[PDB]
Amino acid sequence: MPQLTLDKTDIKILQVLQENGRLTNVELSERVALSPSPCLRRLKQLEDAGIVRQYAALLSPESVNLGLQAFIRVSIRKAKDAREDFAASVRKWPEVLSCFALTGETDYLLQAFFTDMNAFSHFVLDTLLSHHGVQDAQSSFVLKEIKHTTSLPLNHLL
Amino acid sequence: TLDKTDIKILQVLQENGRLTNVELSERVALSPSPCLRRLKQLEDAGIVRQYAALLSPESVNLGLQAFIRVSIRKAKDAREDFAASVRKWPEVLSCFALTGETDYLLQAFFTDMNAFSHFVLDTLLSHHGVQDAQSSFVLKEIKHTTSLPLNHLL
Amino acid sequence: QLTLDKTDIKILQVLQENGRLTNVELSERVALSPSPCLRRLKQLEDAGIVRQYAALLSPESVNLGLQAFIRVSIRKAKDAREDFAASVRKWPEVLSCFALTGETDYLLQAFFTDMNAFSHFVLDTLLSHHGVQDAQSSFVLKEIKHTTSLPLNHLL
Amino acid sequence: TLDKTDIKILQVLQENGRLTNVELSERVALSPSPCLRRLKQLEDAGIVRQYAALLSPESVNLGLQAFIRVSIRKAKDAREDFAASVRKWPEVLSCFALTGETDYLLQAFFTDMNAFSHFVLDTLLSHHGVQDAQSSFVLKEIKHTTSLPLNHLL
Amino acid sequence: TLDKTDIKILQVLQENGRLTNVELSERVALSPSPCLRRLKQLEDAGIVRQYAALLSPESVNLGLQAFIRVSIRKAKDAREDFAASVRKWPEVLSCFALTGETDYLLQAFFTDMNAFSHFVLDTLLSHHGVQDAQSSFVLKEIKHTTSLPLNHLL
Amino acid sequence: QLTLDKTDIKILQVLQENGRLTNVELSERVALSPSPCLRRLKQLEDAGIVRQYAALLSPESVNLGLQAFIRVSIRKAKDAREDFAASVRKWPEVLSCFALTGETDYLLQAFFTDMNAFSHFVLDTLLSHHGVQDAQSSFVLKEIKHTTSLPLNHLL
Amino acid sequence: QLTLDKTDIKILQVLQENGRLTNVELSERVALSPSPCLRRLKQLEDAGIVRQYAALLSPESVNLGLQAFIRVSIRKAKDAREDFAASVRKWPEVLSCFALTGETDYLLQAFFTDMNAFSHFVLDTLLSHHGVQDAQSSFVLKEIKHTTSLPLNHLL
Amino acid sequence: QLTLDKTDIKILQVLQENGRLTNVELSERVALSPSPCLRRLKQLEDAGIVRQYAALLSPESVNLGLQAFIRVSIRKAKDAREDFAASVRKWPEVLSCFALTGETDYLLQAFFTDMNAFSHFVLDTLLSHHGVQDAQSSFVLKEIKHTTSLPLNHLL
Ligand code: MET
Ligand code: MET
Ligand code: MET
Ligand code: MET
Ligand code: MET
Ligand code: MET
Ligand code: MET
Ligand code: MET
Ligand SMILES: [Ca+2]
Ligand SMILES: [Ca+2]
Ligand SMILES: [Ca+2]
Ligand SMILES: [Ca+2]
Ligand SMILES: [Ca+2]
Ligand SMILES: [Ca+2]
Ligand SMILES: [Ca+2]
Ligand SMILES: [Ca+2]
Ligand SMILES: [Ca+2]
Repeated sequence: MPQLTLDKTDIKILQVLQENGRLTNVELSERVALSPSPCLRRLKQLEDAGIVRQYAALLSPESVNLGLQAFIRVSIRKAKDAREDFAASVRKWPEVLSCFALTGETDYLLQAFFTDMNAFSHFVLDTLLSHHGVQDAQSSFVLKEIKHTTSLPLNHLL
Repeated sequence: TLDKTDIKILQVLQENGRLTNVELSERVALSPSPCLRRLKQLEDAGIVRQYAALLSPESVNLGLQAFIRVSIRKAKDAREDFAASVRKWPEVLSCFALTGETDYLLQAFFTDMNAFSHFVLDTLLSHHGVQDAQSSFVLKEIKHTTSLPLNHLL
Repeated sequence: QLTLDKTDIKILQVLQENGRLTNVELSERVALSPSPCLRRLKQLEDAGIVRQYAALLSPESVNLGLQAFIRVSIRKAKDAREDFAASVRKWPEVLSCFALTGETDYLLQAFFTDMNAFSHFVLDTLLSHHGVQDAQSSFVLKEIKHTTSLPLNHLL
Repeated sequence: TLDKTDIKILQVLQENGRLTNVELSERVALSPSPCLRRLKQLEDAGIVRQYAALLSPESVNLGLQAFIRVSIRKAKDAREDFAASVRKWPEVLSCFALTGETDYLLQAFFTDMNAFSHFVLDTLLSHHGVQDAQSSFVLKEIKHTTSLPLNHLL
Repeated sequence: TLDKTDIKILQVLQENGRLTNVELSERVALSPSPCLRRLKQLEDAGIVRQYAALLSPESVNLGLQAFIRVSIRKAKDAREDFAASVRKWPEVLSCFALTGETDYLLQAFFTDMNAFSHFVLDTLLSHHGVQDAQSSFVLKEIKHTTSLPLNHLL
Repeated sequence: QLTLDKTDIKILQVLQENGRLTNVELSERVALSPSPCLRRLKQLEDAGIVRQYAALLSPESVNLGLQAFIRVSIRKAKDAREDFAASVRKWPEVLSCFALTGETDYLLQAFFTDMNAFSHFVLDTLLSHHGVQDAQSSFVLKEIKHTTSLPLNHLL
Repeated sequence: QLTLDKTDIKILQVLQENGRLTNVELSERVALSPSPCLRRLKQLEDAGIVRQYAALLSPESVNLGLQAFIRVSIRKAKDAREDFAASVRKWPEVLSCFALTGETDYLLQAFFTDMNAFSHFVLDTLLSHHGVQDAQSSFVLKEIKHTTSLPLNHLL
Repeated sequence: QLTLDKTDIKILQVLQENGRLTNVELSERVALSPSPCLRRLKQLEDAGIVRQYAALLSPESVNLGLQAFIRVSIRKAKDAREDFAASVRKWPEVLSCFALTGETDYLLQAFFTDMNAFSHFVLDTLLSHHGVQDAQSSFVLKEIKHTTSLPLNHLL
């Protein structure tokens, strides 16, 4: 468990790395009041313990022409492995960044990104709705990004 | 504008953000000094907005990830207040104004359904701007990446 | 059907709340002697009025923290209805099951330890059952009220 | 912390709640005295909330089991007044604050539809904090038990 | 031909279907002789489709009056089979094809909720054509009349 | 709250279908003695069973081509419910009004000449009424069945 | 009123597809001399059948590449209906607008450059209008068919 | 591809409202000599900018007094989409059809003379089509606004 593996300073480590993910061990060492050796040791425990799963470069969709962030609610037909064949193909679609099996009226909620609405129609008509397992889709689109952080809260571990 | 090599840099760094300039230069088929100019251009051009360490919710005890469908009152100071308030809720990671049935969509994280209940009943719904909420929960993470698609730039 | 009296109702009304009372105690509550009281309580059991006595447990005390109310709708065949009802009775994590009016056709009441527990039940058991066409599940955030006790003032 | 015979006792009593100590002990591979202690602890520990006689709705003329979905208007203490009122309504057996479209969900019992109409129109819908109500009725009780699952502790 | 007096007739008979031609001829200001010519021509032109005795549903023990919204499976004949089956169900008084979410709306009467369940569960839902159903019940008759409006004809 | 003789039901069954029948013609459709057939109505109508005898007309024949079913929800202000009731009673075009269970609070069954007639009613009368929060109107495309006759075999 | 024959419906039908045709051409297609064709056409305008001659453009060709249908709900004020009507009429991007039956009270058809533009309109114009309670917007993914042409063969 | 200028748009804006103008009448309005203006317009037609000149009619003048906005759901079988598309294109009472985002997959604009006409269509042609799973129809009570004119100022 994290209270019997992650002490106060490790939590600050993940807090800083979550936000400035490309620091060097020494930059981080300066950031958490620690000698470069044990700091490195700690950041290695966390990476091997599964806590830090990935370091990534986050981009601006608008800058790379992606104007239309769509949240699509999908329902899967009662077929053999409709679930798994949908799941298999959703991982192959680069435009679809995330997919989740949700509670409620919808079975699946997908988070996608596209350039313009024409782009989106060809994907919805020719890929999503054309897929044997996909029974019905409902697409909504983002009008304003009020908030967007990859950072999880860690004060519950304290 | 940016060329096929600038698109290879971004594709690569989206997956391994911490990747070294030697390694990066190698995969993008460029020398160390010149390719490190592109990456600095790109960072200085805003294309790359942040470098982040992505964590595993299970590992840090956030075993409950929710999507909450919220709607604000027909008010002037309801819009900004809810926004200003969601920005200060660390449990709440993203928030969006959607088209369609619901006006706002929140994506947040919790430990247990108990943690959630206190948040929804004592923070969210008691916010003067919030008119109604409707929260669903993630049963199975089929796919989740922070990597944007870049083939359209080719 | 058994013809009930004022004392007969008081007995039920006592038993529903404290169902482990000794007959000596139940007799003194409802203002009766053991012998008569015992014959009543037995007549009330005989009649089918009392269907069972039950020890009621605290869900959180036994690690079930997540209480799901699940709206199910079953496939349209002259078999899915009985198969689903048959399976529902074999599922111990589901306590109640009701065929309802309105949008949802079936309503289930189920208890689980965590949300991950639910995910296995819904994905691997409920929604893979040939009869189940769709599910919509909610969760209890706060128990405002929960009694097992039926009202009996309409009999007086 | 509950062992194998602590759990089985709970299993036995959840079904046959009025057993003698002697016939309870016979059903758990335990002698009277030990079994009486293991039960005492379970009660003092909060595990056994109460012992209740379960009756038949049909038996006592209650032929209409309604599951009602009500929402509450946004006003100071509307939820507390609803809660406190629903606790003094004997026809209402249980009431839960829920995730999803509905704010609340009651399970009520009535002699017939006329009885229901009077409750809904002149007590539920007339309470100040009650904004809306959607009632549905049970057509067939496929399963009903009070007995919680306990095989997760084994 | 539907001049004022022909409407004064229709209006009166809708309310008092049983009225004597003497009394009818009096309320519409006509000698009996032509009042009986006019009415017969209304009876034989189709206008008056039926004279009917309207009964109190509670009086004959049918307390439960339902409104069911039914959708037929989209195949061949199903539409006709559900139609013809609905015509042989005496508890179903009216059945309309409506616009909107639901495809058919049924008005039906029952003795009690138990009588309703048998019907929904063993007839309505078990009919090969019926895809699904959604039943709502009448808590109070605010108004009910068989009299059409006819002012527009004036 | 009772049950009547086998042919006493027929009296109601016959009258519901042919309501302006002569007691002579009635006594011939129920196998009842001539004048004692008038005696039996003298017990039914003279009780509460028969509420009214009415002339049922053809909507199309009197120009009423459009029959709407309107789902109306009511504002929760002080006695807004009786206000609505008080007004639906006065609107001739609205034939029947019921307080339903489910999503919508009230259901109205109305008749109109054409859609323009419905617009004026909906905009200028229904939705402009102080108690009416929302309305949701659906129209009939085809009358599969319509009888004013109740089932009476539950009484045998 | 006018009495339209097969020649006159042919006039309107040709004009509906080809609005700009020369009077000589029009008369050639519709089997009439220029002299009366001209009269008959002007009779259809003066009558009110021809309400407007218009050139219809391709949205994409004018960068308006985002067509939205918007379902709007007016709050219950007294003037809310007319205020919204008035403001709707001044909004050029909103081309048509309808009081519909059903769940939605108003249906709008609008054209925008792209979602950014759409966001500005909903957040800063539509939802900030005092009489507007709610907005549920959808977009066109594929234009299967779109004509201004009405069917007129029911008049024959 | 052609670039549009301040004058070019005026030609667009004027034509959109007054479609049947003569070339002389258009020239003396956009600040262009008759000869240039002639060509420029033909290049806009040829460029796809102006897609069709139409005479627009009054529904109520030609007895089409029921405007239905229909929401259809297509059966997701083997290319049922193309079939519905191909037959929607033949149905004259249907002027427009769109693949929408959100609850419904399709949205139709239809025009009828009355409810009888609508019934005949929805029951015996639309819902009897093999690709059509569900249909949900509404009707306009009031046209607040209707223009064919697109906005063009975003090009200035
Ligand atoms: C494959 S995810 C299933 C979700 C489930 N039916 C629910 O909404 O509760
Ligand atoms: C005919 S395409 C239908 C698209 C679907 N309604 C959506 O929301 O994505
Ligand atoms: C907070 S912005 C809400 C937008 C609205 N849901 C729409 O569909 O237009
Ligand atoms: C009375 S608590 C209401 C909870 C809220 N409707 C939700 O979905 O989270
Ligand atoms: C049985 S006719 C069905 C009509 C369809 N529900 C509509 O609204 O258009
Ligand atoms: C399995 S019984 C289903 C009944 C149906 N949902 C109704 O509303 O009447
Ligand atoms: C106008 S009474 C409304 C009753 C409410 N719709 C219910 O379902 O209980
Ligand atoms: C602004 S008119 C609203 C009409 C309403 N939606 C109905 O169905 O009757
Ligand atoms: Ca909404
Ligand atoms: Ca809890
Ligand atoms: Ca999990
Ligand atoms: Ca809600
Ligand atoms: Ca009743
Ligand atoms: Ca409601
Ligand atoms: Ca487009
Ligand atoms: Ca944007
Ligand atoms: Ca009209």
